[PDB]
Amino acid sequence: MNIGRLRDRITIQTLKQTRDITGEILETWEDGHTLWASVNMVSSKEAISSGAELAIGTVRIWIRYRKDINATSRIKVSTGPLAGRVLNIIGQPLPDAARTRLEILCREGAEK
Repeated sequence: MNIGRLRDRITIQTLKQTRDITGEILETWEDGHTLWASVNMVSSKEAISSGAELAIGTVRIWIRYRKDINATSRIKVSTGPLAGRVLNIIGQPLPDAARTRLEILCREGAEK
């Protein structure tokens, strides 16, 4: 029984790139749908496993199967262990092989 069921919530930040009446690209994050998630950070296990593609501190995010999530989206934790933190999606949102869920991988978007 996969114990990584939905306990928390995540917010899908889709990137609204709206052009201007003279023509600049106004890149803004259209804060979107807040769905059922389980937001669990990695151990050294899957970091060491992935070598240097993933890192120690990578945020894993387990949701039901949603092919709408993109790598250019950002994930803000509406509630959970990182309640208030906005993580950014690294690599690509990898769909579960049996299509029962979606493995969203992220890291803390430390902008300091």
